[PDB]
Amino acid sequence: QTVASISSGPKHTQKVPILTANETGATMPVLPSDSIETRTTYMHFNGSETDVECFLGRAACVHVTEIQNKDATGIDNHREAKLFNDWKINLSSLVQLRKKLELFTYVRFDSEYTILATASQPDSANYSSNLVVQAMYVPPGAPNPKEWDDYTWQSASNPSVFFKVGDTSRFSVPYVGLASAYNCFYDGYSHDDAETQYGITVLNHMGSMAFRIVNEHDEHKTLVKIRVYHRAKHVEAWIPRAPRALPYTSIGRTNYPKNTEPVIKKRKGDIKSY
Amino acid sequence: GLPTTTLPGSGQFLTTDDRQSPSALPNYEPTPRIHIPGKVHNLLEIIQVDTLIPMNNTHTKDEVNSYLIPLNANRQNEQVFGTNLFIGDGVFKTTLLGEIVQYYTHWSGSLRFSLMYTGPALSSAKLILAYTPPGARGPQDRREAMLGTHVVWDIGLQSTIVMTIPWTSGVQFRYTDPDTYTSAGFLSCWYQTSLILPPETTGQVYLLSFISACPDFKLRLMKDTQTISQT
Amino acid sequence: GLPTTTLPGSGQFLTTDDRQSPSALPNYEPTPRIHIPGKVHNLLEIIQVDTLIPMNNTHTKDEVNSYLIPLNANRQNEQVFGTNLFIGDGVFKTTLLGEIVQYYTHWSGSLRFSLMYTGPALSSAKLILAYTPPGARGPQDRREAMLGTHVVWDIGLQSTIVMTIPWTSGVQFRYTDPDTYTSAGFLSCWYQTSLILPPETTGQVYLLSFISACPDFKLRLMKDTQTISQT
Amino acid sequence: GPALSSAKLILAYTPPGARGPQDRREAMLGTHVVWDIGLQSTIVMTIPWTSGVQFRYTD
Amino acid sequence: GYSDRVQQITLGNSTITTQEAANAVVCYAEWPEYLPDVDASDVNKTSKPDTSVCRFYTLDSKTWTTGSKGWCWKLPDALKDMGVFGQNMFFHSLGRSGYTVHVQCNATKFHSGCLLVVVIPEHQLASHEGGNVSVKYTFTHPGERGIDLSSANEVGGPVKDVIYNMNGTLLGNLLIFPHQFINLRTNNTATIVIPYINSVPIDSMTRHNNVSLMVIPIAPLTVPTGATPSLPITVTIAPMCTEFSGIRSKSIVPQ
Amino acid sequence: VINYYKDAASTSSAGQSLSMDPSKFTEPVKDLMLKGAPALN
Amino acid sequence: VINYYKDAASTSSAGQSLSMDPSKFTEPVKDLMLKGAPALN
Ligand SMILES: COc1cc(CC(=O)c2ccc(C#N)cc2)c([N+](=O)[O-])cc1OC
Repeated sequence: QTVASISSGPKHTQKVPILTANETGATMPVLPSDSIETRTTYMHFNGSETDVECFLGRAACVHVTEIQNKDATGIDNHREAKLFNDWKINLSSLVQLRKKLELFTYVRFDSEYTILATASQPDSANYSSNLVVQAMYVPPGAPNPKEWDDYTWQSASNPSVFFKVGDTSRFSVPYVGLASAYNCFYDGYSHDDAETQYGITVLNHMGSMAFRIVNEHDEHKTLVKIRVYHRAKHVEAWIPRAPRALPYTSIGRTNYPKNTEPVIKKRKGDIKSY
Repeated sequence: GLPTTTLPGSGQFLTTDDRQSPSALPNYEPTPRIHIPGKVHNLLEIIQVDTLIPMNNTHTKDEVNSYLIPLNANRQNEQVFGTNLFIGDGVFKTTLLGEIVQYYTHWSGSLRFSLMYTGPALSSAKLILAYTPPGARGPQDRREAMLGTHVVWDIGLQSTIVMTIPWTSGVQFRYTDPDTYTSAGFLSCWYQTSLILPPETTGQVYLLSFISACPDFKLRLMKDTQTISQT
Repeated sequence: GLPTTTLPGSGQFLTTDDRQSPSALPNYEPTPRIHIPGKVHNLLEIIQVDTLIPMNNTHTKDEVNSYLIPLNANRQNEQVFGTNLFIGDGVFKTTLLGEIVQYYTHWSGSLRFSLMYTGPALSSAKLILAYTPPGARGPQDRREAMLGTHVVWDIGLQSTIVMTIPWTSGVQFRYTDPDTYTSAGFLSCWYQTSLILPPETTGQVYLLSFISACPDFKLRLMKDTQTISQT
Repeated sequence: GPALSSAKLILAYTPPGARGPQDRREAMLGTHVVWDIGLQSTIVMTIPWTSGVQFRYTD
Repeated sequence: GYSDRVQQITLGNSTITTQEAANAVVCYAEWPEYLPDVDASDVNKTSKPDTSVCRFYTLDSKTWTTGSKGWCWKLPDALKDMGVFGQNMFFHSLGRSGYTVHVQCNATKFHSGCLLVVVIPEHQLASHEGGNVSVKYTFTHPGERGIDLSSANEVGGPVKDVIYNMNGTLLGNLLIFPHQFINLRTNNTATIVIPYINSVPIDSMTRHNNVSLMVIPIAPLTVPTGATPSLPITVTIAPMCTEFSGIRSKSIVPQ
Repeated sequence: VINYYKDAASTSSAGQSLSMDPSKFTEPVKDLMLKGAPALN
Repeated sequence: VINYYKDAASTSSAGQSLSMDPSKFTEPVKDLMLKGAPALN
């Protein structure tokens, strides 16, 4: 099919393809056949695995949180006791997927979530309880749960999923951005104010995901850890940028740590060392 | 009820599978697409754009100077710089090419290495870039280097020289992670004649080096990168 | 037996899924449909009907007066009322529009705001309604207000003025939940000339304000409302 | 000036109604030309007829 | 008879000429254009001042010394006080625009130096304080003076290590953004045409800067023996296909 | 490839774009530059 | 969309009505009123 290199022989002309001027801002498509004698070879390659659809198309962990099943008697702040918990939806908490997404400026896609819940009984327990988890999506404007047993968990309009601990939850969500694409970066503010926040933290008000355990308490305490995975599908990306070099310090902002190790390796020897 | 038999694997979560799943927001109508310039479809598109190589990574910390290759006046046949070609490490590790290359296990194809002269217009010079394919050591003197793939560059009106590093290998794919069997060879530069400065000129002269991929290029087996962590 | 592999998610109960399920009452024959007037197919149909806005929500408790906007005789260029345009809160929160809007996360489109004069027939007045698009503060005097979208209303035989609040935004959707980035701006009303009463008339004059959506309107991402609870 | 010298100047025409510019910024806001001294030695800036009445007095 | 070296650009009543350019860059190969009906959302009929705002505005010249780190401007911020363009920015709720950036710097055939001139869409700056500190409105709205990368940090401001592009990415990869170099031995000017790049059809021109322009010395300046150890750098920008929408009272911004 | 679900978001991955045009990044210059011809004429 | 069950109640959701006529609520007046013409003539 496609040729990787054409057959090219000796050369002696005034057409010098290897002499350019990089200050123009262009990367002239020079080939090996332009500076050496080559033979014919074929690609036998389409580059399907480097398509943005494939690059962002696999599940990556985007959040880990914890909730627990125990007696709620006396507990004043259920949220703090972790009788139920929150997740202010965002994809820049765990760095692996974040660096990939931030290889672009604007990004548009549907999301496929997979939520894994694992039980743990650190203290004395006679058996492993069979708990059912309820993950409810709380869009901005919806009433937030205050107690693991609010009226809010009725979830009449909020979408929510019920699944066994140890099992996995799965569903997809359409592209919910308010604009035509999501912003990986935002050089702006919410309004013209002297103190207001800067960055995409201003655009990322996606709401929360409330997690709880439907079962009443058992004699012992059970610790359920929840892991949320995200896979993008039907991907579109715009304006590629320089890859993240320094470590992250916060969700949403480009801030980097003070006093960080150099990122570029230093030669063990000369600039002439191999 | 249709008789079925569940196969091993049932229940597993393979982060790589690609199946259908119910939508949690039925009937939701996403925002219309509008035109946005600069759409990217494949990473192979962008690694063809060259970026600066921090060739002179001889400093105590990261700095603009790491990208400046010093060139000295009236030096003759001497070496200007050298480096092995493990594109997933060394000087290349932080470049756009190196950064993207590290998101994959295998690579193949030809590299595009170029040098742009920044010394005064009234100065002159002739350098020689050389690619030494695997099998022998990195050249130790111009003669040794010149015996392999090379380009004699005449500094002039056209400021940049583009030397291609033609895919020279037996096995048709190399590992991005530095591996001896799959080593790519060495890159070196020497003085063909010398750098000559005009009168009233004493300032240091520098070279800027760039690295990019040719359409030749291929990357396989996506994997996580060692260039980011937290924790 | 047909070989199958169960995928992650199996067993889950997604309150939003839409699948088939066996009928617990097989062969049951439901009652025949008869004609019933007033059928509703879409909530977007009903939010186009306007309802009264409790603009004057300055009282100690809820009351009919909350809907009466006081207008004063022989006042000149002074402000009659003001409000931001967070339709999912403030004065709008209890209106049919606000109530329905709160069942969704996103909204877009144009609003229909109208005022009906109730003062004596033999009285006269000229007011000016004004919409101030986001980016600047709520107008502090008529001049400031008049510089943006507005309507000069002449009280007369036709009792109601209908000022539309044209969709004025960059991003094509705003949040129903009050959010700064997606703020809609401000609505204000002032005296263009003044209210004039006829002889033997001293009673207070009021305005009734209504709010509804234009066919322009759109609502997305259904969610629970903060307007009801128990537990 | 000598061939081996360089320079970039800016000529500016300020139509009637305001004062003669007192600093480059003020001047640049009206009709102007950024001239790059080079091989072509002469820059030609036209002063386009900018007027309400269609004729002016020479006096 | 023609050449990439010699060029003329005329917008409105302003014209710039150069006899030592190196072609010109058109970001992502797209020329600026007006907002088409199919992509529009805002129902307001827009305003197109045309020639009165789509012209070249020249900022204060910077001084390139042997120790300069670089400079960073932001658009439309950099032109907020420029004639009618600026006025329209504050009187309207929304607006969109493209630009033609022209950076000038001439020396002699004896000098040497290489400036990187790049346009970065959505250049979200980082706080030098690290952690999760923000960058106050004032500091990302320097106006035509722009940000000097060799100046000291300041409370509420952004970090300024040229090396990390003020955002945690390495300088060397800035080339993935539409750019051009002003290499004194070749160049005299750099020209970049910027089309409107945003995830929305139109936006606020005061609370959001669409792109930032950076002029960064890579190969340091060197002058001939006994010559003044500095060269001026001048930036001239012209908006194009500018549209304003939602006119109201004039906006009041932080400080 | 039978879609069991009603919404588009439910469907699986899109499949290779097969567009692949790097020139908008590698050659975003105003005046076309031919390989072999003087970069700066 | 193959119905596995015998009864109608078993089938899934109906899909958009696509009727959308608000006038029976917004304009339930006896004498037609044209936009632009005097509401009260
Ligand atoms: C499974 O958990 C959910 C997650 C989300 C958030 C979402 O899909 C999203 C993805 C990427 C970006 C970016 N950039 C912003 C938001 C939504 N949601 O937004 O509606 C609902 C969820 O459960 C209905």
